[PDB]
Amino acid sequence: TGAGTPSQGKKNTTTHTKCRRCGEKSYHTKKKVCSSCGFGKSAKRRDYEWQSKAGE
Amino acid sequence: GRRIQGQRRGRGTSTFRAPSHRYKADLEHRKVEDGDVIAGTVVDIEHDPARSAPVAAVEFEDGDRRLILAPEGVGVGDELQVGVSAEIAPGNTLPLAEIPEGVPVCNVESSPGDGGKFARASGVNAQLLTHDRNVAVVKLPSGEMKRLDPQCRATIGVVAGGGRTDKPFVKAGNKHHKMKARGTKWPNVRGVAMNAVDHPFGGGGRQHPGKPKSISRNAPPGRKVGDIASKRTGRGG
Amino acid sequence: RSGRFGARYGRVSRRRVAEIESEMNEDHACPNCGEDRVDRQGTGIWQCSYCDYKFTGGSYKPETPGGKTVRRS
RNA sequence: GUGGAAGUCUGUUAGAGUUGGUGUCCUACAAUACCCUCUCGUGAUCUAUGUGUAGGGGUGAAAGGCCCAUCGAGUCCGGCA
RNA sequence: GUCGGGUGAGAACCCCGACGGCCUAAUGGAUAAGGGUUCCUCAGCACUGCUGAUCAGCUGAGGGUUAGCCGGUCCUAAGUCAUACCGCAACUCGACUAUGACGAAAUGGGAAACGGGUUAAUAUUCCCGUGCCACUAUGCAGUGAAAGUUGACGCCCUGGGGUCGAUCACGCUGGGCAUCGCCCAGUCGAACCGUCCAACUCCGUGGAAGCCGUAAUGGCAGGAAGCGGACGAACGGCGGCAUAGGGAAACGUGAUUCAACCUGGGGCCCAUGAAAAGACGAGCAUAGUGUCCGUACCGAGAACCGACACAGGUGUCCAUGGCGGCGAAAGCCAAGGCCUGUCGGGAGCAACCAACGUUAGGGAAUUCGGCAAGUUAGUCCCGUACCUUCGGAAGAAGGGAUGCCUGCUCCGGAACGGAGCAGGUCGCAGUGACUCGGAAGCUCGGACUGUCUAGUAACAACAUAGGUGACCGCAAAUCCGCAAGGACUCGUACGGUCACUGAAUCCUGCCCAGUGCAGGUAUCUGAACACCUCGUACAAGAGGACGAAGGACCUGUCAACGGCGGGGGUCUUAAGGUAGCGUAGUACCUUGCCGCAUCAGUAGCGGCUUGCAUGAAUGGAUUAACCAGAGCUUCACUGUCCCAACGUUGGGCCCGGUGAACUGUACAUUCCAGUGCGGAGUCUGGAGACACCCAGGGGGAAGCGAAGACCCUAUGGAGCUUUACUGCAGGCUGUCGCUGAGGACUCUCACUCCGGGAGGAGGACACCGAUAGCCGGGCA
RNA sequence: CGAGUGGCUUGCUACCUCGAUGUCGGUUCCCUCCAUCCUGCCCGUGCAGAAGCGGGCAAGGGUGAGGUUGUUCGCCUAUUA
RNA sequence: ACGACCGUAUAGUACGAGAGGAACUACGGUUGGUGGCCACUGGUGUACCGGUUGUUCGAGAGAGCACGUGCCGGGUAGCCA
Ligand SMILES: [Cl-]
Ligand SMILES: [Cl-]
Ligand SMILES: [Cl-]
Ligand SMILES: [K+]
Ligand SMILES: [Mg+2]
Ligand SMILES: [Mg+2]
Ligand SMILES: [Mg+2]
Ligand SMILES: [Mg+2]
Ligand SMILES: [Mg+2]
Ligand SMILES: [Mg+2]
Ligand SMILES: [Mg+2]
Ligand SMILES: [Mg+2]
Ligand SMILES: [Mg+2]
Ligand SMILES: [Mg+2]
Ligand SMILES: [Mg+2]
Ligand SMILES: [Mg+2]
Ligand SMILES: [Mg+2]
Ligand SMILES: [Mg+2]
Ligand SMILES: [Mg+2]
Ligand SMILES: [Mg+2]
Ligand SMILES: [Mg+2]
Ligand SMILES: [Mg+2]
Ligand SMILES: [Mg+2]
Ligand SMILES: [Mg+2]
Ligand SMILES: [Mg+2]
Ligand SMILES: [Mg+2]
Ligand SMILES: [Mg+2]
Ligand SMILES: [Mg+2]
Ligand SMILES: [Mg+2]
Ligand SMILES: [Mg+2]
Ligand SMILES: [Mg+2]
Ligand SMILES: [Mg+2]
Ligand SMILES: [Mg+2]
Ligand SMILES: [Mg+2]
Ligand SMILES: [Mg+2]
Ligand SMILES: [Mg+2]
Ligand SMILES: [Mg+2]
Ligand SMILES: [Mg+2]
Ligand code: NA
Ligand code: NA
Ligand code: NA
Ligand code: NA
Ligand code: NA
Ligand code: NA
Ligand code: NA
Ligand code: NA
Ligand code: NA
Ligand code: NA
Ligand code: NA
Ligand code: NA
Ligand code: NA
Ligand code: NA
Ligand code: NA
Ligand code: NA
Ligand code: NA
Ligand SMILES: [Sr+2]
Ligand SMILES: [Sr+2]
Ligand SMILES: [Sr+2]
Ligand SMILES: [Sr+2]
Ligand SMILES: [Sr+2]
Ligand SMILES: [Sr+2]
Ligand SMILES: [Sr+2]
Ligand SMILES: [Sr+2]
Ligand SMILES: [Sr+2]
Ligand SMILES: [Sr+2]
Ligand SMILES: [Sr+2]
Ligand SMILES: [Sr+2]
Ligand SMILES: [Sr+2]
Ligand SMILES: [Sr+2]
Ligand SMILES: [Sr+2]
Ligand SMILES: [Sr+2]
Ligand SMILES: [Sr+2]
Ligand SMILES: [Sr+2]
Ligand SMILES: [Sr+2]
Ligand SMILES: [Sr+2]
Ligand SMILES: [Sr+2]
Ligand SMILES: [Sr+2]
Ligand SMILES: [Sr+2]
Ligand SMILES: [Sr+2]
Ligand SMILES: [Sr+2]
Ligand SMILES: [Sr+2]
Ligand SMILES: [Sr+2]
Ligand SMILES: [Sr+2]
Ligand SMILES: [Sr+2]
Ligand SMILES: [Sr+2]
Ligand SMILES: [Sr+2]
Ligand SMILES: [Sr+2]
Ligand SMILES: [Sr+2]
Ligand SMILES: [Sr+2]
Ligand SMILES: [Sr+2]
Ligand SMILES: [Sr+2]
Ligand SMILES: [Sr+2]
Ligand SMILES: [Sr+2]
Ligand SMILES: [Sr+2]
Ligand SMILES: [Sr+2]
Ligand SMILES: [Sr+2]
Ligand SMILES: [Sr+2]
Ligand SMILES: [Sr+2]
Ligand SMILES: [Sr+2]
Ligand SMILES: [Sr+2]
Ligand SMILES: [Sr+2]
Repeated sequence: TGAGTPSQGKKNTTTHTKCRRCGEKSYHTKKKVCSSCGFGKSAKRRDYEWQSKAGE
Repeated sequence: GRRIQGQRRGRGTSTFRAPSHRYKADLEHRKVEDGDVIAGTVVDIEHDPARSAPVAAVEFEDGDRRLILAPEGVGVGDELQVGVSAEIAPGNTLPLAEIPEGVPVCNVESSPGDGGKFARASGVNAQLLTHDRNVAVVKLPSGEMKRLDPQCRATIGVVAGGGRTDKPFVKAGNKHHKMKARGTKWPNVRGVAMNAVDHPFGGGGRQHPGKPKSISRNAPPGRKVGDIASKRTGRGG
Repeated sequence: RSGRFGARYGRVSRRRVAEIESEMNEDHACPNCGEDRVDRQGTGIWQCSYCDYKFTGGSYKPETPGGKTVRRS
C-alpha cells in the first residue's frame, strides 16, 4: 500500500475547525487547542517574532 | 546515536506500562488495632491477573470484603485469622514474633505494617529460622538470610500456584498472552541484531558485540548494557 | 495429550506438557470430603464436583511438594 | 465407538497479503494503477472508531523501517541576503 | 445496443414502447465518517460534461428537513483539561496528589411506538388508528424501602425451545401457456395488553447396594428413578388489538429444515475476559407536563479523500431469494438497479501490437533457469515406500469407478437427507460446462506458525519456544525528569531487569598473557578542605604531613571481548584446535582426484580431503515436520524450440466531432572518404539529389528525459566508529554546609523512613547544596 | 640473430567526452576484411595407388546441432565437404 | 539464384606382390539457399452441421447465457508448410 494516493482515501477525520476565539479554521477539535491563536492553550494571544523578518 | 530501548522504558509511555486498569487489588495485610479479634470467611477463589496465581476473596467479621494473598490449601468456607493471637494455621496472618521457628511463611513485611513485600510469587515461601526479642531471622526464596523486626507481619504457608514454572510455554503465542498482562515490551530484538546507531552492540558485517559485554557499574544509561557489573561469567571454574 | 501439537515443538516440550497435564487431569482426592472428584478450574484453582469445595493448590497439581511441608512443621 | 483439540490442513466465505509473469501501463485510470498466477485465512489473526507516545525525540518481531507523496534526524517560519 | 415514436430551430447518446443485453456481498436496500444544498420544481445551454445535447451533480429563480417514545442530550472507558498545591529565572512549561469537569451520534451502558395514509421534495417527526414511558397534581391503597437482584460482559464444542425465510402436501383467488398439463404470483394483518412454559435451581414423597441419564461429560444412601409441588423463557405459541389497516380477488391449513430471539450442558487459561448512571425490589384512577439540538441529499468506476465527473482508497448491516453443489464457491436466474466502468461512423477490416483460440510430426533440442504455457484435478473403492520427534510422512505413489432410465433395499421420525442393489440404455467424451493437486528423488538453509525494507529486496534476515550468563532482598536492580517527581509496580527471586544463543536429539575441548568486569591488597602511588614549616606586619606562593575512590600489585572469570600459530623431535603472545564436519552459501589453487548420471555434465550427488583461510551457545553435528527460500535429477505433458501457420476480440487504417504534451541557436535532400579538440547533415574533395504527401519498423542526429550515480578535487556537508583531539552529562569517592549531645564509641534533638494513630526504625549518617580526584563515544 | 606489417590481445598516454555517448555475454538483422577451414584450379613430395604432408591462385558460396559454465575463450559428444 | 554432398555405371578396372584401390564422362537422388503455387498430404477454418453438461424461457419444439465458440466431434472456401 503506497504512502501516496491510496493512503489519501483513508482521510475522513475532522481535526482543525473554526475557532471560537479567532475565527480561523485552526481549532483542533481533538486537542481543543487553536494552532493559530492559542485558544485553549493560553489566555494571551499566540504570537511570535519569527512571524516576520527580524528587522521588521 | 538514538536512545536505546532501556531508555525508552523510563518514560512510562503506554507501550511500557502494565495494564493496571485491569488489575484487581494489592493483597496487603489488614490493619488491626490490637487483640487479633479479626477473623473472616473465604468467600471465593479468584485469578490474579498481575501474578498468574490465585487470590482468595475474604469477608471479615467487621464487614470488610477484601482480596488476600492466598497460600496453597485455602478454600471456600475456610476461616482465616489476622492478629497477634491468631491461631498458628495455614492462611493466617500474625507478627513473626508469634510464629514458631521452622515455619514456612509468605507475604512477609519489610517494615512492620507495610502490608507485605517478600515472598509473594507463585509457590514460593520464606523460612522463619531464628527468633528473638530484637530480631527475627528469615531465609528468603533467593536463599538470603534476612534480618527483620519481629513485629513484621506474615502469612503461614507457601504461596498458591507452585510449579507454574515447570511447564514450558512451548509457543510464542503463549508467551505473548502472558506478556500482555505485564508491564513489559515483548518480543526481544537482540542488540547485536540492530544498527550501530541503536545499541552499543549494533553494526558490523557479521553480528557480534565488537566489545566486551561485562560493563562497569559506573556506566551511564545508554551504555550500561550486556552483563552489568558481572562478578564473573560463563559456567566454568 | 500433546497430540494436538502434531509434529511440532519436539519431544521434551510436548513430553512434559503430556505428563504435567496427564497428572493435572487425574482424579484428585478432595481435601474436604474424600472423593476423587477434584478438577482444575483455572491456574492454581481447584474444585470438587462432589461437595463443591473450591480451593487453592499448585498451578497444575492440587498439591505441591512445598505445600505438603507446611502441614508437618 | 464417542469426543472435537489444533499459533493443524484445503478453501478468490468474509477479510488480509503479494512469489512469479521481470506480462499491461510507464506525458498512466493511478506521483505505486490493471490482469493472471501465488500466500494467509480460530489466531503472536484481521478490522472500525476513540485514545496515548513528538524531533537528537517517538515508534520499530531491527529493514536505518515508520512518525501525513518528505527521514542516516519531520514540517513550518525565523536566524538569513 | 437496435427498430419505431415523442419533444425541439437542432437529437447516436433527453423521454416513451418493443426487441437485445449488463449487475446478485453487488451495479440492489439501509447507513457511519466526510461533503454541504449537491435534494424537489420551473425556466435555460455562454460555462462545466472525454463527441453532441433539448439532458444534468451545470446556469437563473423559487421551494424542501416538523419527534415525550430515532439519535443527541444522561453514564462512565482508555484517557484529557481546569482549579488548588509544588517545581521552574519564568511561562502559554512540568510530574504527583486532591477537587471539578471533559471523554462513546454506525459500534459500550441507556425509561417509552407500532401499523397505515399523505407530498414535487419530510415523515416511528405530519395525519388516522392504537399503544407505551417519565415526572408532577388529585384520589384511593400503602407502611413497607433495603437487603438483594439487574445494568454486567472471554474463547472453543454442543443439546433443547423457536420466528422469519425457503421448501413439500392439499384448498381458494388471479395470471401465463397451449399437442401435453404444466408454470408463476397471491392467499396479509403490528406495537401493545393478557395468558402458556421448556431449561436451571429448589422442596415433599420415594427408597435404588446397581441402577438413572446424555450428542458428549456424567448422577446417586451426604438419597438414584418414579410421583407431586415452588420458582421460572423467547423479538415464540395462543386470545384481544381487528365490522383497525391493507388487498382487484382469495383474504388458507398442515408439515419439514429452522437466521433472529430464548434457555441449558461440556471444555480451555503461566491469557481470567470494563465501569458508571440507571432499573427492579415498590399498587392503581384520573389530569397535566415532556422544553432544547440533529432530521434534505450523496454515501461513491460522478456528491467522501486522492489538484479531476481519477479503473486507486474508504467502516457497518442486509450471510436464509430460486437451480446448483460440501458451500456465503463457479455458472445461470429472480426482487431491485442499469445500458453512464459515456464519443461515434466505415474498410473480410492489410503490416504491426495487446489479450486469446487451434496447431501435423518431433517433445525442453529452447533458456542462466521449463521463464511462459501446459499437464493433473471433484467424489467413492482398492492400495500406498524411505524416513520419523511415532504426531507424521500421506491425497505419497499406483490402480479402478463415475451419465441416463425402470423397479427397489438399507439407515433415520423424516427431509424436497444419506448409503447401496437389479435390469435396461446413449455418447468420442458422464467431476461432459463450471468448479477442480501434476508426481517422485537427492542436496543446501532456517526447526516450526509468525515478522520485514508503505514505493525495485519476503530471504538464509528479525521474532520465537528452548538453552545460558549477568544485576538486584524492594529505602533494591534497571530506566525517564532541570526540578517538583515518574515507568517498572494493584509487581517482590516460581520475580523483572540486562544481554548472548535460537525447537527436539548427541554434545559443547584447551587458553585468564592483552582487553573488559569483579574481589582483595602489607607496601608504592593517589586531589581538595583542615593541619604544620618557610615566605608575606596580611595575602599571593613554595614545601611538608595525612591519604578516599582509582592505579601499581594479587586473585577470580571465556555460554566475557576474543584466541587455538611458526619451527624442531620449544618460540611469540596465555593456549596451540579436542568431538564433529570438511573443495563447504567457508577451498585461492580449481573444471582438485575417484565414482554415479549423460552421446557428451566448469552443474548436481556420494567418497577422498594436507581445511589459501572449518570447528564447538563468535555454538558444533544432526535432524522428522514445515517453506511463494537456493541448487540438481526423473516420470508425465506441452508451439519453449525445430518453424512457423490459420483464426478470435480490442486497437492500428479511412471519415465526423473533440483535441493536448515532449521538443525547437541557426541552416538543413544527403552519401562516401578525408580533415578537424583525434567520434562532422553544415569544413575539403568527389558522388548523388525534381517538389510535396501517406504508412512503417526505429540505422543516425555521439536523439529526448536528469548541472554523472562511478572516480578525483574542495583547508565542503552529514550519519556512524574508536585506546583521534577537546570537552559535556552520568556513576563512584574524599571534603565543606545542613549538623546536635556525651582513630575507635555512645546518645537524641535536627533530618529520613514505616505506621491510620500511638508509636516504631534509622540518625547526625543518609537525602540535598558546593567542591575535589577517578571512570566516562552515553552525548557534543 | 636481423628486418618488417597489422591494430584481434595486453600495456602505456591523458588528446576528446563527467549540465551521463548505458556494462559483459547472448540474441536478432545487415555490410565488410583475408593472414583460406571447405568447395574450384594448380606446384612439390621422403608423389605407385588410395591417402597424407607442404606450397600457389582464389573471398562466389558454405562454415551447421548439441553437454557443463553468465561466461568470452575453452573442455567434451555425435554428425559434416 | 544458385552452393554443396551422397549413390550408380566407369570398376573390384588403372596402380600395387598383396593389402588396398582411383579418374574422365554419363546418370539418379539428398541437402542448404532462392522464387512461386494449393490438384495431393497436413494445419487452421469463433462460415457451417452434429453431440452434450449447468441454467433460464412451464414441458415439447426452438432458443439465450457459461468471453467474446460452455465444452467436445467433423470440416467447405480462403490462407498456409
Ligand atoms: Cl515470563
Ligand atoms: Cl440521528
Ligand atoms: Cl445437554
Ligand atoms: K564522461
Ligand atoms: Mg498487594
Ligand atoms: Mg502489551
Ligand atoms: Mg531475540
Ligand atoms: Mg540490519
Ligand atoms: Mg552507539
Ligand atoms: Mg486505532
Ligand atoms: Mg426520503
Ligand atoms: Mg466515469
Ligand atoms: Mg503441435
Ligand atoms: Mg542452446
Ligand atoms: Mg512456472
Ligand atoms: Mg426406516
Ligand atoms: Mg550448495
Ligand atoms: Mg523460517
Ligand atoms: Mg519494497
Ligand atoms: Mg515470503
Ligand atoms: Mg531465550
Ligand atoms: Mg525461561
Ligand atoms: Mg531466558
Ligand atoms: Mg544467531
Ligand atoms: Mg537467526
Ligand atoms: Mg561436490
Ligand atoms: Mg567454548
Ligand atoms: Mg554471533
Ligand atoms: Mg543515447
Ligand atoms: Mg554536476
Ligand atoms: Mg561514492
Ligand atoms: Mg563531517
Ligand atoms: Mg512516604
Ligand atoms: Mg561524535
Ligand atoms: Mg584530459
Ligand atoms: Mg592470399
Ligand atoms: Mg595422392
Ligand atoms: Mg562475399
Ligand atoms: Na479415542
Ligand atoms: Na507478485
Ligand atoms: Na531533528
Ligand atoms: Na406473548
Ligand atoms: Na441454496
Ligand atoms: Na454520451
Ligand atoms: Na498458518
Ligand atoms: Na586473558
Ligand atoms: Na574459530
Ligand atoms: Na513461510
Ligand atoms: Na500458440
Ligand atoms: Na532512428
Ligand atoms: Na550522512
Ligand atoms: Na606495427
Ligand atoms: Na551484447
Ligand atoms: Na570464398
Ligand atoms: Na558449450
Ligand atoms: Sr491500491
Ligand atoms: Sr479514517
Ligand atoms: Sr490547556
Ligand atoms: Sr508572543
Ligand atoms: Sr504494596
Ligand atoms: Sr499501603
Ligand atoms: Sr556490532
Ligand atoms: Sr569451561
Ligand atoms: Sr491455520
Ligand atoms: Sr488456506
Ligand atoms: Sr521480478
Ligand atoms: Sr500470462
Ligand atoms: Sr511503475
Ligand atoms: Sr471452521
Ligand atoms: Sr512520508
Ligand atoms: Sr532564510
Ligand atoms: Sr451499496
Ligand atoms: Sr447552441
Ligand atoms: Sr437531481
Ligand atoms: Sr459527557
Ligand atoms: Sr448506542
Ligand atoms: Sr468473537
Ligand atoms: Sr433446533
Ligand atoms: Sr433520510
Ligand atoms: Sr469504489
Ligand atoms: Sr430484474
Ligand atoms: Sr457524454
Ligand atoms: Sr476447430
Ligand atoms: Sr532443458
Ligand atoms: Sr539444454
Ligand atoms: Sr488417480
Ligand atoms: Sr508490510
Ligand atoms: Sr516484493
Ligand atoms: Sr538445539
Ligand atoms: Sr583477565
Ligand atoms: Sr582434527
Ligand atoms: Sr543448526
Ligand atoms: Sr511508428
Ligand atoms: Sr554532454
Ligand atoms: Sr589477396
Ligand atoms: Sr581444397
Ligand atoms: Sr574458461
Ligand atoms: Sr564410384
Ligand atoms: Sr579387397
Ligand atoms: Sr458466447
Ligand atoms: Sr474439462
